[PDB]
Amino acid sequence: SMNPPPPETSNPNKPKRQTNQLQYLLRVVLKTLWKHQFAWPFQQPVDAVKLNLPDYYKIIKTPMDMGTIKKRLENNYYWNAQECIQDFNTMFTNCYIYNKPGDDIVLMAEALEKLFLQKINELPTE
Ligand SMILES: Cc1[nH]c(-c2csc(N=C(N)N)n2)c2c1C(=O)CC(C)(C)C2
Repeated sequence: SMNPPPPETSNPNKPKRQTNQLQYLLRVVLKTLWKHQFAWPFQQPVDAVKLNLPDYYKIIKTPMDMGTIKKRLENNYYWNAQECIQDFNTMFTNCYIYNKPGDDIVLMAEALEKLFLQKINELPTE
């Protein structure tokens, strides 16, 4: 089996910005989720080879993970906060699509998503 190329974290002809909201997404949102006890399945792209999940990238066609998000934020890849919020939501949705209610990985995603929502609720005005 083979893994796909990971999502890009740099693209020189994509216009970039730093906004106060994107700074909050790195310094508050990403940092809070990244340090959580349940972060570790989400800190890098799913390695379908090592996990023996040959169907993962047959089912998940828009993969996303916090390692990618972290690099995108550190590289100022985004134009706006909504792009980054969408990446987080894609990561969570992929987990719920591939897995089953009650699976450990789903409980982990749910805990991280609760914290994500608590922090996003306090996103500063631009
Ligand atoms: C988002 C995600 N991550 C991992 C995983 C397993 S082992 C490991 N190791 C790291 N160092 N991240 N990550 C998985 C997953 C799934 O949705 C499906 C699954 C639970 C079968 C396996």
